[PDB]
Amino acid sequence: EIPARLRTLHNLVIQYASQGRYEVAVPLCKQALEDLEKTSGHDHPDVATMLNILALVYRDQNKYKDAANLLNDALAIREKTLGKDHPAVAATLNNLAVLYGKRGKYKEAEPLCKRALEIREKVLGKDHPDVAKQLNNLALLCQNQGKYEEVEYYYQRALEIYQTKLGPDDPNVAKTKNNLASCYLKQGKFKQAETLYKEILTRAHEREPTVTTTLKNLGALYRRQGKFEAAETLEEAAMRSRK
Repeated sequence: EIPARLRTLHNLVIQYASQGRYEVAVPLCKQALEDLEKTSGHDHPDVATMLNILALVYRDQNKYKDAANLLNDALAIREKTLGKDHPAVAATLNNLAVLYGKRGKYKEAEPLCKRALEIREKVLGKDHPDVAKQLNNLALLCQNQGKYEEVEYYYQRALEIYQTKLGPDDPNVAKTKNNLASCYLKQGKFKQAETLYKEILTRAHEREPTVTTTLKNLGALYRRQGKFEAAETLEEAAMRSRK
């Protein structure tokens, strides 16, 4: 959701940014923000959109503190002008959670992700696909913290929403299953992770989360378990499938 007066500005800036032309994109943002402030004040939903666009240009440049500052600046204009439960506040909370998250600041990124998830269940419902994507986001933040009980739950809940609203053959259903089989492996629930990898391997091969990748995961799972013969058969099958 981007207004009409900012549709073109957002496009061209995100094209200049994609091409590595920051020295052009950055002044465009700052000028459009200058013109917007002059014409509609600082606390306007359109100023927060340009601060959110500039925070993306700054993320590409690796100016992460400056992106965090502009995202915190936009989040404040949106809670003021739109409300603490608007789809636009979850969007900026997720950008901030992904920022902190990529920077190894999972403990700080987590409350923003939980808040962005709560707003999503208010506007979309507790069983919507976009809430399942947020539970895969939040399960990853908690995994990097070792909170596996919450991780296992967020992944299981995301997988129900995914196969009930999108069917058992969705590409997300395989990645959620892969992400869950990884936290099971991390804990040492080899039996549970093994069942998930065999489920991923079966659907991937009948269709064609790769088969060669899944054969590497199972060969790794079997080597860690102590099943030496069983691991060699899958590492030699993973090699024969790379070709």
